Amino acid sequence: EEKEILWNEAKAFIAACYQELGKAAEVKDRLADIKSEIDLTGSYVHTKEELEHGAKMAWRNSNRCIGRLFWNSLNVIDRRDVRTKEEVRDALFHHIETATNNGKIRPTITIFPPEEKGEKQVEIWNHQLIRYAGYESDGERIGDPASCSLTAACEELGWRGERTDFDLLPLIFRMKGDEQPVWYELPRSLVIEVPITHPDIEAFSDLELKWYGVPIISDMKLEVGGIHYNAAPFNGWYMGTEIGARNLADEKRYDKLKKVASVIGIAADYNTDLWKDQALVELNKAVLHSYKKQGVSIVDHHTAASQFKRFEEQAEEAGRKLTGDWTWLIPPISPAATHIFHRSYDNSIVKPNYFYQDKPYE
Amino acid sequence: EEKEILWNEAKAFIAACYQELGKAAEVKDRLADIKSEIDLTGSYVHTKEELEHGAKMAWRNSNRCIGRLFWNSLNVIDRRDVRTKEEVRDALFHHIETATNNGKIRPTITIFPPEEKGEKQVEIWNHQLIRYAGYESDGERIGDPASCSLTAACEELGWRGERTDFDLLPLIFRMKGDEQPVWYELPRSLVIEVPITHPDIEAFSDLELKWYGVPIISDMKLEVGGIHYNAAPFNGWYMGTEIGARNLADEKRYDKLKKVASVIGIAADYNTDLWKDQALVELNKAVLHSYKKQGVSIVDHHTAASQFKRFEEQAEEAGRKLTGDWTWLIPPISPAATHIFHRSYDNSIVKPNYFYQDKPYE
Ligand code: HEM
Ligand code: HEM
Ligand SMILES: Cc1cc(N)nc(COC[C@H]2C[C@H](OCc3cc(C)cc(N)n3)CN2)c1
Ligand SMILES: Cc1cc(N)nc(COC[C@H]2C[C@H](OCc3cc(C)cc(N)n3)CN2)c1
Ligand SMILES: C[C@H](O)[C@H](O)[C@H]1CNc2nc(N)[nH]c(=O)c2N1
Ligand SMILES: C[C@H](O)[C@H](O)[C@H]1CNc2nc(N)[nH]c(=O)c2N1
Ligand SMILES: [Cl-]
Ligand SMILES: [Cl-]
Repeated sequence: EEKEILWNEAKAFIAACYQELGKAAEVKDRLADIKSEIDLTGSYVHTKEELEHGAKMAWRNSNRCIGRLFWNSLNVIDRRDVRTKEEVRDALFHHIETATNNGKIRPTITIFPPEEKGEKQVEIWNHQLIRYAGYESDGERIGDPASCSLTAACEELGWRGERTDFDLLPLIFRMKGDEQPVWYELPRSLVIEVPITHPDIEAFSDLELKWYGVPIISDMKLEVGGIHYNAAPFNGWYMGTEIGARNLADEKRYDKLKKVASVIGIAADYNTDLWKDQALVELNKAVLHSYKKQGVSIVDHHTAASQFKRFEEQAEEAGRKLTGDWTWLIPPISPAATHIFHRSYDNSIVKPNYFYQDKPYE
Repeated sequence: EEKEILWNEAKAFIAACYQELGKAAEVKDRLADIKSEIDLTGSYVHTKEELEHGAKMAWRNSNRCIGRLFWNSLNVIDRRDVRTKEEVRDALFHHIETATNNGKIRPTITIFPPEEKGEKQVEIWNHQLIRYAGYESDGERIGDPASCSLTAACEELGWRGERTDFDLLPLIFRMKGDEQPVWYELPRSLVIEVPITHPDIEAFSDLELKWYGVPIISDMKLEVGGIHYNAAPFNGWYMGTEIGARNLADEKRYDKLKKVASVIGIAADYNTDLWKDQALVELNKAVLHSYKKQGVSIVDHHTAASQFKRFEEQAEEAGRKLTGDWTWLIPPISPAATHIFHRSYDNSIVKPNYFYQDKPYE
């Protein structure tokens, strides 16, 4: 069954991929080559070109992503050659540096060797390559609660955080053949952070908020033509609301709205005053202003939705069905001010695509 | 087939209804009575009690409604006795007066005779009993664009609006046996309106915005045990965002955000300034403040979502499955500040319920 699922996915992917690359004539022999290779080895190896275009198709098919307009300019780094943990570590350091690009963020994915018998070659433990630790003992919360279980897993392995609200977690990953993962402290010189200030309200700096420049998702599996690349971290630049309306605002995250309300000089006592909505807007203005001021790439939700409209139009003119998850595409502030809110989207899953996978801790 | 669909829906409704009313023992004979009545007459008549509880169940099952906590206190007016257009008109006038209740709004439904062969007895043309006219000729828009087709239909029948941005449309409905509907001007003494002012910003009154107090939906069919009440207008009180984030804000409605931005003293030039979001928040604060000041019932989206949480909890403790449409339940401003955003809902349709129907114009 496994080999048959593989062969079928291979067939579908090579046809579509080569059609898109104007290489439709080469499909026949490539398929024959693949079929033999699966018969002999139980799997098949992608060409550099197939892998790069597959990663791009995968982004293009990501129903929950509003930023898909730029799918075709994904920078794809092929690291199927890595065999040692030092090479894995160095590749992750490199991804951070080249994606950050002194603040002019390059959307990038680094692809590591794929699973074999469902057997991972490299198993990355981080949810994002750069993320803040979280702690909770005796009712006092420190840092990012979303990171508590990973943080506890790191500390069990001998890492220790300074217990600020913004401890950078170490890179942590396991190699095939090792029972324990290894971890490495992130060099601070590699990580850009932005302090949050407000364009008009001087007191906003009193909150001492900051966030990291580059979200680099490292817990999803890239699937391309039946090959499962479980370790393939990828990044874009942030949309402001991700930081302002969620990471810093959610009660189960940094929960900053009451403190924001206070520094902007409004009461946080009456639902009818819409103080949460107002705090949310000023916090989100501050996030966008701060990233721009530091020259770190970011996009606001209005501009992002306009870009996505163009993605829709581009899909139609290429004759490709559009897929999307309306529940994720609408921004969490003023959703009805975007065109997304007022239409519907087909939530069908199309491959290549990125998929969630189980984490080893948890 | 029709009689069989009817009988099946009757069976399901009477069982559930009587179970809820502690009258489970009476189900057997009531059903037998109904079965005979369908055999003879092709239909059946609800008791006062069945009709009232059915209307309430229908509200309870309305997946898109965040206000369902108060389902059991719906005020049900039984007007199955009406036969003349004067009686219809007077019943609609009465609904407006009693639902308005000098601003302390009573959630109310008036139920008119139901369809027979799919043949309506009373066909109401209004989408809401109280709504503003809309005009467009030579690129200048006046009033509410959502009302353009109905407005043109009224004027074709000899009504003429003053062409302010807030002309009250007349009541317009057709009786079985008449080819043309009739219309009646709304007595202004019956219609409460609220001028929109802002709690802090004096200049807000310069926009000369207002809205009507009571939304009374009159274009949906109430279905109860296979009986189709096509004419059964119902109302609640507004949630502020309906007025502030949609009716007054949507580009295809009153489109007021640029004017709001200007009176609140912010530029409307850069997406990154989040001027639309900020204008939306101040406009929504003004709407809530204005209704409260005038003593007209209204609810903000935070309070409304808290009430809905209780509706969920009440459903679970009664052993009733909960249904909902997440896409309508989240408010259009700060949705992620409500619990609704962070859970999912089963969108199954359960009857009794309210359903959209085709309009005669359009
Ligand atoms: C270039 C800038 C980018 C922006 C502004 C952007 C924006 C977003 C946003 C706002 C979300 C919703 C996230 C959430 O609410 O947690 C999202 C989800 C997603 N994006 Fe993008 N994105 C970008 C680039 C990329 C790239 C390069 C990829 C992959 C190659 C990608 C794949 C995805 C995926 C898979 C999700 C869903 C994640 C999940 O299920 O948790 N995006 N994106
Ligand atoms: C008492 C105060 C009430 C509040 C605050 C309230 C709130 C709302 C809101 C915000 C919506 C979404 C509307 C939209 O976006 O256009 C809605 C939809 C709805 N409500 Fe309620 N509601 C209330 C009372 C009622 C009552 C009394 C009924 C019926 C007996 C009802 C039945 C519905 C229905 C059927 C919809 C869906 C309408 C559609 O599909 O267009 N509601 N409600
Ligand atoms: C590449 C990228 C760019 C950008 N601007 N933003 C993102 C946001 O992705 C962040 C990730 C973190 C949470 O993951 C939650 C999650 C959990 C589970 C179990 C499944 C799933 N699909 N997603 C939500 N999306 C990713
Ligand atoms: C009873 C009630 C109370 C309250 N606070 N708000 C409401 C809002 O209902 C207003 C109505 C007007 C639009 O109707 C649109 C519509 C169109 C169509 C074709 C189907 C459908 N279900 N709904 C959206 N909901 C109703
Ligand atoms: C159907 C389409 O997604 C459309 O934008 C919906 C979305 N959610 C909504 N939610 C509410 N409350 N009211 C609406 O009119 C809509 N419109
Ligand atoms: C799944 C559940 O509805 C949950 O609240 C979703 C809704 N929409 C979302 N949209 C985005 N962009 N990000 C999220 O994490 C979520 N969470
Ligand atoms: Cl994030
Ligand atoms: Cl309305």
